[PDB]
Amino acid sequence: LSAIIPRSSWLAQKPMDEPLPLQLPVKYVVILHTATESSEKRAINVRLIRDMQSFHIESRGWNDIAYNFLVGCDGNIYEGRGWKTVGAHTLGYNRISLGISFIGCFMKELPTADALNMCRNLLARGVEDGHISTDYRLICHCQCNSTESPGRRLYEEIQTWPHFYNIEEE
Ligand SMILES: CC(=O)N[C@H]1[C@H](O[C@H]2[C@H](O[C@H](C)C(=O)N[C@@H](C)C(=O)N[C@H](CCC(=O)N[C@@H](CCC[C@@H](N)C(=O)O)C(=O)N[C@H](C)C(=O)O)C(=O)O)[C@@H](NC(C)=O)[C@@H]3OC[C@H]2O3)O[C@H](CO)[C@@H](O)[C@@H]1O
Repeated sequence: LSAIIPRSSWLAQKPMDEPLPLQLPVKYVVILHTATESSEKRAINVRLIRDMQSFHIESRGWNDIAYNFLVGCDGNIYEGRGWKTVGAHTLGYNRISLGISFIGCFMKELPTADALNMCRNLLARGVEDGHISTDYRLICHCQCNSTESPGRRLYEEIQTWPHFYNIEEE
């Protein structure tokens, strides 16, 4: 958990209104992407995250950056709203999941191996610390709402991960 880059490291602004507590442990984990450029340099990812918080607060009218966590192609996990806060990333699932978004656009390409592995470590970390249910269901954004997110190629990768839940075939 110390490997997680905190909000203060990307100069986050404090939420406009009191955030909503998320009832833990979460039953679902949604994987998304930002549909932005990707970068292997921490300085660039930090720029993207801070500009995204503004996009979400000022361009979208939301309370804070939408995701609970972000994964950069530099292999880092960045704190979004965190482990205990209801996100604004997946309509119909915000109150019962953690939203993890990969920084980039993965319609054809895949995030770096390190980014993919750190994301898996983040999931194990959450289960191990009790934030994520032991029998949690891992799902993708596109399975919940009409959207390319987290990108076709990344979606194909995720469905090969343990805990992947096929909402349609069930
Ligand atoms: C390549 C691609 O992914 N394109 C998609 C495109 O991707 C967008 C892209 O979207 C990415 C994939 C993304 O992460 N989108 C999420 C945040 C999104 O828009 N999610 C909404 C739900 C948002 C949400 O939960 N909002 C809360 C906001 C609540 C406000 C306040 N209470 C707060 O807590 O902040 C809400 O309404 N919650 C209520 C109360 C509830 O859950 O009951 C959804 O499921 O479609 C945006 N990038 C960023 C960083 O925001 C950007 O703007 C357009 C494009 O680039 O989205 C459109 C749909 O809008 C899709 O059709 C496209 O296929």
